[PDB]
Amino acid sequence: GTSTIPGFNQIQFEGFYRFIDQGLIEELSQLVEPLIKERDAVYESLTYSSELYFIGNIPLMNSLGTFIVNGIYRVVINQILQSDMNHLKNKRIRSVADLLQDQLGLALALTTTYESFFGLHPLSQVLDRTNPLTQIVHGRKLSYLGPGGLTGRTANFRIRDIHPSHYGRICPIDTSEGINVGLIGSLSIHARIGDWGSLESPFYELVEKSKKAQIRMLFLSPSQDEYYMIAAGNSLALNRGIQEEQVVPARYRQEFLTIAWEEVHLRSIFPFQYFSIGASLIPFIEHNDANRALMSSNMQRQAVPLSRSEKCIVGTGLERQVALDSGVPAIAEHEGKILYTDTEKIILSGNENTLSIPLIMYQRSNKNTCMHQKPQVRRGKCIKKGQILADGAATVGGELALGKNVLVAYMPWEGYNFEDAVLISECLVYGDIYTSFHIRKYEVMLGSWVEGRGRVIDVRRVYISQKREIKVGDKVAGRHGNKGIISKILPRQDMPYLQDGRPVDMVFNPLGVPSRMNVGQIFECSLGLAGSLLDRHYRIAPFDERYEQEASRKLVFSELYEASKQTANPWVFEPEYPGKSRIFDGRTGDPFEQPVIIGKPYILKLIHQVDDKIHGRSSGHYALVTQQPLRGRSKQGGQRVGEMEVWALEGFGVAHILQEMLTYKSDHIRARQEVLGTTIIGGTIPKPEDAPESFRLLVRELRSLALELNHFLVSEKNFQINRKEV
Amino acid sequence: WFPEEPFEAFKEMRERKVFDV
Amino acid sequence: MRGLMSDPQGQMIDLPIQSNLREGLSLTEYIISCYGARKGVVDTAVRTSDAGYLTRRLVEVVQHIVVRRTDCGTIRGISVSFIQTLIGRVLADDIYIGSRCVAFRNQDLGIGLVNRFITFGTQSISIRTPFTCRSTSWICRLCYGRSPTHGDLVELGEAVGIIAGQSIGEPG
Amino acid sequence: RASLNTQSFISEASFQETARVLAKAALRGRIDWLKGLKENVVLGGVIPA
Amino acid sequence: MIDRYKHQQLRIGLVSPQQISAWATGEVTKPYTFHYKTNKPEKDGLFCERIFGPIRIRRYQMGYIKLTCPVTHVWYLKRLPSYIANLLDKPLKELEGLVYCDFSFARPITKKPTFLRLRGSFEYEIQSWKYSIPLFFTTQGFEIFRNREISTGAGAIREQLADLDLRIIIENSLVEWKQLGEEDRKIVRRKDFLVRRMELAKHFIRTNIEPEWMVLCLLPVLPPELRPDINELYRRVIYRNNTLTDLLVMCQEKLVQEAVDTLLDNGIRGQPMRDGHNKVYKSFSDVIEGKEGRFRETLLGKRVDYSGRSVIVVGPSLSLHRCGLPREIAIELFQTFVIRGLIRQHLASNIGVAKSQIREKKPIVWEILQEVMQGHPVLLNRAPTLHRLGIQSFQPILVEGRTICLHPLVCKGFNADFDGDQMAVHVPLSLEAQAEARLLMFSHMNLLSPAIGDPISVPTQDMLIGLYVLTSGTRRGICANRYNPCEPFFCNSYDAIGAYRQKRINLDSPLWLRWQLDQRVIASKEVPIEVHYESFGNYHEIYAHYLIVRSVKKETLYIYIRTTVGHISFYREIEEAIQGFSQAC
Amino acid sequence: LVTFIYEGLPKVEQVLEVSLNLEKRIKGWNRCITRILGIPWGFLIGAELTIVQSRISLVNKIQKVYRSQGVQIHNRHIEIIVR
RNA sequence: CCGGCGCGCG
DNA sequence: TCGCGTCTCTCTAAAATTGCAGTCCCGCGCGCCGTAGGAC
DNA sequence: GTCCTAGGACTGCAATTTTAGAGAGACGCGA
Ligand SMILES: [Mg+2]
Ligand SMILES: [Zn+2]
Repeated sequence: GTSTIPGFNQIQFEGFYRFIDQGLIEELSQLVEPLIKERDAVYESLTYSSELYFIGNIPLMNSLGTFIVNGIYRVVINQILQSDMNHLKNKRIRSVADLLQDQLGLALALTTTYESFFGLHPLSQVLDRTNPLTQIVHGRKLSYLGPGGLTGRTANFRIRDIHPSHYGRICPIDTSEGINVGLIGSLSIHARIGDWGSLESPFYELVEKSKKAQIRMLFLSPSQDEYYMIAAGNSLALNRGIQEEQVVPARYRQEFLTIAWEEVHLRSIFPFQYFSIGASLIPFIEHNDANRALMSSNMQRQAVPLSRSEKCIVGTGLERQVALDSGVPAIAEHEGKILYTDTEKIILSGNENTLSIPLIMYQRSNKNTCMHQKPQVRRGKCIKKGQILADGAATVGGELALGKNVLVAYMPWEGYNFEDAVLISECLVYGDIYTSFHIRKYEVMLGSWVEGRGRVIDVRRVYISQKREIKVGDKVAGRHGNKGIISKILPRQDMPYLQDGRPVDMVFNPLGVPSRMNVGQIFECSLGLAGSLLDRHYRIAPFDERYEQEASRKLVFSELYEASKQTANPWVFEPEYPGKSRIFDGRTGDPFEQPVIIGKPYILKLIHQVDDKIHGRSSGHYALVTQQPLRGRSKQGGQRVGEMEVWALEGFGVAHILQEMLTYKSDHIRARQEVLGTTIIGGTIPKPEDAPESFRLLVRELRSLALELNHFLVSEKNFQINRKEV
Repeated sequence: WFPEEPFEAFKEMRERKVFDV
Repeated sequence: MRGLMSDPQGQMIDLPIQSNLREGLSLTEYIISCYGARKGVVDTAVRTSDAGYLTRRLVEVVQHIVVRRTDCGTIRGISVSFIQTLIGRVLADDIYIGSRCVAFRNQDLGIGLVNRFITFGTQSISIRTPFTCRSTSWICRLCYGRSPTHGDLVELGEAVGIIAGQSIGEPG
Repeated sequence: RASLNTQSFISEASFQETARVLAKAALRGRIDWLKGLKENVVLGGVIPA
Repeated sequence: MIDRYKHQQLRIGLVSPQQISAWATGEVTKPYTFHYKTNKPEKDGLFCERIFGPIRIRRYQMGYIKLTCPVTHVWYLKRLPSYIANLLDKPLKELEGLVYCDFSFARPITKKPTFLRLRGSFEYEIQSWKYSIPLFFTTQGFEIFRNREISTGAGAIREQLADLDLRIIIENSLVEWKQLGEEDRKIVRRKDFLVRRMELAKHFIRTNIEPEWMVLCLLPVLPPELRPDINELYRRVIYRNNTLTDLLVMCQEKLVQEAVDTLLDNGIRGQPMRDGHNKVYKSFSDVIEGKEGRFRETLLGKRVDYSGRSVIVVGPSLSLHRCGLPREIAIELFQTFVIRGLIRQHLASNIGVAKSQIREKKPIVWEILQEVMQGHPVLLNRAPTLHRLGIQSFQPILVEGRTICLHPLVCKGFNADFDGDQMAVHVPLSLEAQAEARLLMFSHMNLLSPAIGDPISVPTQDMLIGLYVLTSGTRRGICANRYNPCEPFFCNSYDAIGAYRQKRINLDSPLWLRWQLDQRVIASKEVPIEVHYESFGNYHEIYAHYLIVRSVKKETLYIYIRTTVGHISFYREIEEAIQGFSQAC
Repeated sequence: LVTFIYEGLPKVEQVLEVSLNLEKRIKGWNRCITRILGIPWGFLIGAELTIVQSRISLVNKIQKVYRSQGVQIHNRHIEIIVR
């Protein structure tokens, strides 16, 4: 990784090879290739493992860095623990090499314990296969939790904070949301694991004349990171003196300075050095507030692969790396020529070696997302080893493609984009722009339309495909932390339209920018429109203002003017208000009073949608002990009325609504049956007057502690004490 | 603030109608 | 401009963020601005777990307080000498201007009466508050005052304790 | 502390230190007259408000 | 007014062994739970059908375990401060040693005569007492009088508690307190112990509680249907009690006591005893206490029927008192009412046929659902209910799709935005609940927040910007004219708005409006800029925002207001709202 | 080389669960009123003066914390808790 | 129709 | 022939740490994994 | 394969763990 971005799975790949190299020998103080194929292990629910000679079976790691146990893909994540306590120089990272070798220590004191390690260990997790982005980022996580590690309650408040030793090793943006915030980390793009368990990042050495210095790119462990003056600025500054006493910002001894160039030892020159994969896919990230950068990274991991995929007009240039390192596309393992291509397979022949490459056709993920592959080559094309052969799901031309380029306006529309709602056009529906395939598994004739309604596609285990077009209540988001729920769908004649007569596809609330402080979405939408007219795509590395002031503004404005001039569309670039244009009301034909920022941004469709959240219940099954309605949509359970909800009802004074939801809608067995009968005949519901089964349950438990709890009623008429049955 | 002096405090509660004879 | 940020252990970073989000943060400035981004998410995880605990204890201590009487019969009255506090309180004593009675005992304090008190030289105002009620297990209508939402005097059977607990814990 | 010195042992038991409250109360035959809102919620009855 | 008196009480109390037997009468004698082969309840076991009932009564019928030796209750010995230690007036260490170690107590009882000078708790066994006294006194008679001068374990504690004279305790404590007072850290703590002891002894006199019930002779057994972990602890008590009676030795007596303590309250003896998986057992105290316990999870909050959930979307066309319900949620919640509607109009033969019709989504099911939802309110509720406005009542209407349609003006009270939030829906069933929801919880009587009284359904964001732009007046001064100046006149507001509709004037173009009401325009309290007095008597007074024509001959007075179409539109909107509401009633 | 030495919600929760002047006045008042007045006017007046001062400062401290953050809560709600 | 572990949403 | 500080414990009054007990937002969704051990 | 089969963080508080205060019975030295 001295001159290129390293493979995102290189840490897992190197760790496993080290375990085979010295971990096996160091613990035994001879392996044979597995008989079952990798596809066969998952197809019929086996474990991809190799035999050790008969001591046991050693699981094997896939070239993507994931194991298979019982036909389930699993990932072993890294752990951080104590080797200034929060300094990274007092930490160590335990990879899969340390976790697999350690279990060998327990194993020799094999097959069963390794099987139980992947099933039960918290650091072993099921691989997320929602989209190609989730497959790779899962393996690069760093955790303080796990055995030997601090718990969220155990976590110190000084931990979860950003330490200056993290720069270039741990991404300062990516973290978990909730109680586990600041305890789940993520490796940087250029980060590497050293020989002492420390994280290293590459820095460029500036050295004096009298030194060979064959390679000027050298990796720093955090221990030696302090004692170097590292600069991130550039050398494009000259005055009447000379270049050496020009001042630049620099890092030294956990603080930031401003010293001359002659006192700088190392330079940070890589563009993606300080960020993870999630934050490195946000174009114009330097114009977004870092708070929304964390949420934007999470949203990109929930994007659903669409039935048809297309590349983004504006990107960062890391999409190609993500596609290559995810394994979703087909990559040639041998040079040669293409001879045959179809849906089921691709035939490649080279150097008297002819191979047949099967292609994935409508398979299911762990998150009920479809996988599919289409050829990317034609017969008679020469291929180098390592070049793409086919495109997988959410991948076009060897790039990650999680969304669509749609025409968008930023204006309020009659309250249908109130707060965070999104108004879309019917063209996105009947055009199948945001249609995705979803497949469930259930433990029937093939090709039958069951009635969860869908088409049975595979029987082994029943797999049912569901074609889901975009709908009201679905969630869409951009790559700048701009999420929203679809609340209205309009015919194309009702949407606002541009000065070329084209209606827009989505309308966004402009009020969501100032409070959220993500200006990068305004930059991307304007440039996306320019690229579509100019037939151009843009892959822009972040922090382009290092070249000059307002570099993103110059790039977007000049490309907008080029598209306006070349296509003879004067509304595309307006000298009075660049980026904005007057659009017309689709209902009246009258222009809106103010110019509206328009463009063609990249919008994603997320997993969180209706048809998986709508729940309803009348009555049904109750718990065995508490006799209360079950919990969960899948169990047809009811909604909980918690103690905070009870306070609100008591504040309203609605004493009879509260008693309804305390006795004969929850656990009064006798009164639940009568309410079912009275409501069907409409004959008035009487008061329960008895105790619900939750109070009787508590009385028996108190009886088990040798305590008696009796409920007595004293008559206000004759003062007779009545013992209530409990 | 009621003054720290006990008799001044007594006069204060007499004036603020906290306590009286 | 985004100004200056602060490192986790209180101290300020000796480097300003002199650019705004429209201009585009430099790589150094973006890293520094991540310090406050981490603080916001972490402080969220403690603002909720603490206020929720605070709200439960707040509601619990006064859950049993309900308006159960029209008038406890107390004669004590807190002396008052600002406007938003006096509105809705019930006078515990008559108010006189010269030989004329301008406000009677057991009378709701409107804002016109308060302005009249301020306009003239009225030094002491005696009002009935929750501190003056002859009970700690319930409150009466006159010692509570006007309803917080219904405009008139508070009604019997109102669970004012839970409303009091929710009102304080809600903005936590 | 004020919420643990009330006139109801059901309100204290459902608030904090359930075992400590119940053990102290059951020694002296403590009587709860259900004058509060939370006491009647536990029993499922109508709150007196 | 005579108050409608209601005298209801519940009282806890320490239980007696006789009341335990009355609960059971029925003794569990075998530790077998179920048959390994036939899967039937083993007789005399933890799930015995004879003891507990046929396989409703199994949820309430209690059993008991007849312990061979009495075992102390852990709550009353190990919890600090110890009640048994305070009532017996001995340090906790010696009592714990007597219960857990091989210690024998000298002179445990008083109401029967003795003949020995054995006092205190002798840790070492008495050498003479081992052989000399028993061998001279033989075995039968010695054992007959054995448990009167020396005893050990919880039996000695129970004997000490049974013969305690509470009044003598109170008098001795009071006299010792007086002696201490008449004479400085634990000179006070000893006093505090004395005060605590007389208050503890006083409570026993006035109640029916006996201090010897603090040591258990019988162990009540939870009904089987409440324990379909606890079962494992019950087997141990039978496992070690049945071993003890086979012997009839001190070690097994302690094992029974530890089994009961673990069953009653673990995690109180320092190290809590774990299972074979190195996991701490869960005792009755654990399941009744804590945030997840019975009190704070099962009793203070309940899951309910006739409830639903879906994603929230904005509806700007809704009324303030209406909400949109998904068809599936509505048909689930109102299922019984739809069944009644089907049967009532003879379109369903019985309940089963109606349910089958509902399951088939017949087109006539939706007509009945729409009919029965009219006038029946529902309760919406967002997750973090921070105040009472977090749950409100609305009139449901049938909307297409799978989302709940929510009014935009009630989002602030719910603290809701349309980026993924969901809500729960509840249906009041009885007439009283429906009346409560309609007359107390609807949004149109809840316009003010209870915290301070500010309005809660105030226009925000988009509506606020719209109103601000509408009421933003003319451009004035150098922003209106390029040069130093060295407008249409409308009879009524309808003429001005009509001219605006025909694009004759802009939203913020100045105009003069003839005013035929009183002067009610908010403006700065300023004298006229210019008064144009005519020699015929008429004079024109020109203010910053209006022109007034007056005369000295007549009493005429004409008013013209300088404004825009936006101000006129705002005023007309509010005026027309008031007039329409007045006319509709 | 050289060393230089140079110069909300937790607050409101601390007051609720229990001012420097308040605890100094309570200490001063306790030792004086009982010595001046004997039979219950020693205890009744002392308790009345301490509680009246405590309520004024307890409400003031809580209101000051909330007013500093723009939170508007009526004095009635706080007086219910303080009572 | 029972509990733990992991991942998420508001 | 006792008398005198006093040798050697000696028993308890009065702080001084110190080891537990108690607690630490709410409401939803999904997946996986249990239920172990040993002589046949 | 297996069939029965037996480690935060803060507050509260009583509980040691001394520290100390006096202090006395038998006494080796001594007047
Ligand atoms: Mg939201
Ligand atoms: Zn009162």
